[PDB]
Amino acid sequence: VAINGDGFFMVSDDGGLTNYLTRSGDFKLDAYGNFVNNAGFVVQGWNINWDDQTIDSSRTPQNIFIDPGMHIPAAKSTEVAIKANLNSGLNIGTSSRNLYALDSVHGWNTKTQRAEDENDTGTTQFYTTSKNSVEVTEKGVDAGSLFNAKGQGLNLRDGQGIWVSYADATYSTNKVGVNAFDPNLQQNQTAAFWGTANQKVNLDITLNGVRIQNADIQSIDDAIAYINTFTAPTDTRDGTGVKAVKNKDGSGIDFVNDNADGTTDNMKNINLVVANTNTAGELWNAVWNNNNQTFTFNNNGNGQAGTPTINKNGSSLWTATNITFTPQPPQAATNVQLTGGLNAQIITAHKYIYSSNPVDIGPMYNPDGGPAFQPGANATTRPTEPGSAAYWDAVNGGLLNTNVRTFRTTEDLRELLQRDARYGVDYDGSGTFAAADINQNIKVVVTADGHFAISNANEQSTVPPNAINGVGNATTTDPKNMSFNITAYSNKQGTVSTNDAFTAIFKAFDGPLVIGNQIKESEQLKLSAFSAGLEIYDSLGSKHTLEVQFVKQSTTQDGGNEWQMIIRVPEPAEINTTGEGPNNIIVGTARFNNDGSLASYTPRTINFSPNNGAAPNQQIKLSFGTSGSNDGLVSSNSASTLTGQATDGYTSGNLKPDAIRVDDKGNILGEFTNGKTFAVAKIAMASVANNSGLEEIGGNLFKVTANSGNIVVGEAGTGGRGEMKT
Repeated sequence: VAINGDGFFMVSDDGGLTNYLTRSGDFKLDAYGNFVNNAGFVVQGWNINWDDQTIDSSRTPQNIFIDPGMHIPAAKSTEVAIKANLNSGLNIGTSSRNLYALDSVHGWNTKTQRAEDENDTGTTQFYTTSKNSVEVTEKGVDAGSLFNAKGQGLNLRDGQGIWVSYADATYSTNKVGVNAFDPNLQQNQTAAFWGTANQKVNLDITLNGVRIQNADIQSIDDAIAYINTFTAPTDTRDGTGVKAVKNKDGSGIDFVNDNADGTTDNMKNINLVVANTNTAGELWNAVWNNNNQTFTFNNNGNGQAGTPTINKNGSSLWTATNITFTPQPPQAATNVQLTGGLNAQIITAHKYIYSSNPVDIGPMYNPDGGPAFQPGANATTRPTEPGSAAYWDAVNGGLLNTNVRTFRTTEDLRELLQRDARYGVDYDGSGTFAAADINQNIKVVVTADGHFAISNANEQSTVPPNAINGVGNATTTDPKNMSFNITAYSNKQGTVSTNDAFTAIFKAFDGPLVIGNQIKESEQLKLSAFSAGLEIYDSLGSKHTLEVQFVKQSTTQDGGNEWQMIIRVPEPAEINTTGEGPNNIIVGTARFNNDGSLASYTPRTINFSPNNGAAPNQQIKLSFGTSGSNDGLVSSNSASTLTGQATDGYTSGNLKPDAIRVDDKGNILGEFTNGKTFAVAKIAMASVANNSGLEEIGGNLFKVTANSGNIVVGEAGTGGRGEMKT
């Protein structure tokens, strides 16, 4: 019942030629395929050409013919398109995936036993799980693109970072073991003197940049107590983070920094410098008067038994490494001389600072695997092989410093944490690096569940020959317990902001990790991810689903972002038969501009081989948008979501007769069993110059005259016409 108030006169015909006109629209399909009216007149229009599925309205109008039992063969996909958003912002909810797992060996896949760069975006490695799952592994990710378990962006910025303490910083003064002065020992003494009730000593030291001075020290407990006023900061004065306690005989001090307090350099580790004008706890000559029962004190001496000359020799009793009495103990000493310096720096904590710029932490020999250690010509010569040279540097003290550790990716940070736990901590508080400080079985990895994980297996290790300077044979090194303290990084000027979200990730490391089977893990790390299943059809019209996943790898502040695009097909189908990597998996990229528009994506086409009977090498075009536009893939600050997908392929199908209808454009719409809807025919609409000059012949039929003018045939919706209802 196709009617038209607007626009005039359908054409109608019986046999060839001889057309007629009617505004009556009571139309149906017969059992023989002809579109007719009740009078059996076949409506005139244009038929679809199935060879190109086009309707040519330019051709001469003829009988509209629609085979009722018409079968349309399946058509294979030549193109698939997607409309979707990839969240570029800081809230991704559950549209995420875990951080990729990482080896304990930098630049090396331990399972394949090959050299692979974890930070290279050109390299992508898969592994097969126990549940027969093919996952990406061994991939370092820009730390700027990290999320927590909640889907909240850590929003890490260049210059931000954290402190990681691996153990407590400790130092004991007076390691030379000179006894403390004893007022109850009624004889001359040359000892460590901390003052009496009647004699004061001068405390003069610099501790973590803070000068600690007191000339009113009358006991070691006074010194300890005064020093500990500097442990915590005041609103006007820095703290040291260093607590002091007197040793067993009260001859010296035991310092400890757990590095759990503060966010600045001055609150971490122990850097002690003693002034040469310090007298507190130094060497004094105590002379006894038997008559008066009193003591007198001097710290200079005269070069005579009981009052020997005291030569500090540019050192302090606190920090000296050697002490020498002259003459030898069989005779009373007339001179005592110290050897060493005035400072001691104990390092157990390091700062890890993020850089959005490229970072190469470099290769280093690792017993865990990879390249072998390659020594130089001798045990006193640095290696030329890069990883070996860096290993040489490490085991000779090259990491025991306060240098900034710069990282960009998760692999960078992982390996840096591992290297510092192994060679960057003064475990015995000596102020120097030795093989005793080597904790080489510490391993830092990232699990498949996205956690940083640290192990401390109770196993000895080996340092190869010619690695430690002057040591030409192998060295067995022992494991050490570790105690973690994690804080945010800042400066005293307050010009670097702290990142609580990022710091909280690694504060999960906090606590002791004793040698054994225990494992310290970080909080879970996530990535912005979005997956979609794109439907296609093979030559036989079977439906296949392209598994497409986008994971954001990096972002720039006003330069857009970049995603890894992974396409999977279930076996035995193939999309990567001739390329490297698995044959059912394609690895590509999708890059976006700062406005969220598509910049580029690759690949643009795939070569599909279903291997189910259908034809192979089915080239399928990927239509994910054009560069610079928002028509396909976009990455903007809103939830990752699929708007729609489409393909030009379809399975085989048949025409359902009773589902026929007509649009306002005169198109006869045929619905099929395959879900497709085609315009199988377009109804011709024709008008005349005059409408008042026409004759009623049949039932609402009109024939042309000389008064009407000849018939001009056109298409509804063009000119000033159109059709209605169904």
